[PDB]
Amino acid sequence: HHHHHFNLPPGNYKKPKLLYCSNGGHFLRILPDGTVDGTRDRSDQHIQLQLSAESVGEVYIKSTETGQYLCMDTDGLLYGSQTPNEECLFLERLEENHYNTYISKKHAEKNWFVGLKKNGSCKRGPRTHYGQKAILFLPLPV
Repeated sequence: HHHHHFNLPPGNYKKPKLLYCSNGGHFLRILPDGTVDGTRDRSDQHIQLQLSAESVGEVYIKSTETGQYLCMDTDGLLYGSQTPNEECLFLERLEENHYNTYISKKHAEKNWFVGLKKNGSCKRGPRTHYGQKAILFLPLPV
């Protein structure tokens, strides 16, 4: 069944985290209106994320500030949703024995990842793939 590996990162979901991406040095953010992107401002109140498990390897990425869920639509674009749906689950995996990568479960077979461009804007599912800097995240303490 699995279309991807199962190397899992060290860590827990006990506390929220910040999802930092080295590509351009941004923190993934889920704005109030549902907008998803990144920002370099560590003080931003919409970058604090609480992850939680579903099945092993699966996570929900929720904004602690606004209760919103990260989702990826059928075109590969990320957005914030009020409640969970059939497109808010992601496969949390280790990558390069160090970073964390988030793959859209629903679109696992397409190799669609959560990613941030160098300019701070989100990547489109179809424009991401293994080996990109934009898909590498480091979960940091708030």
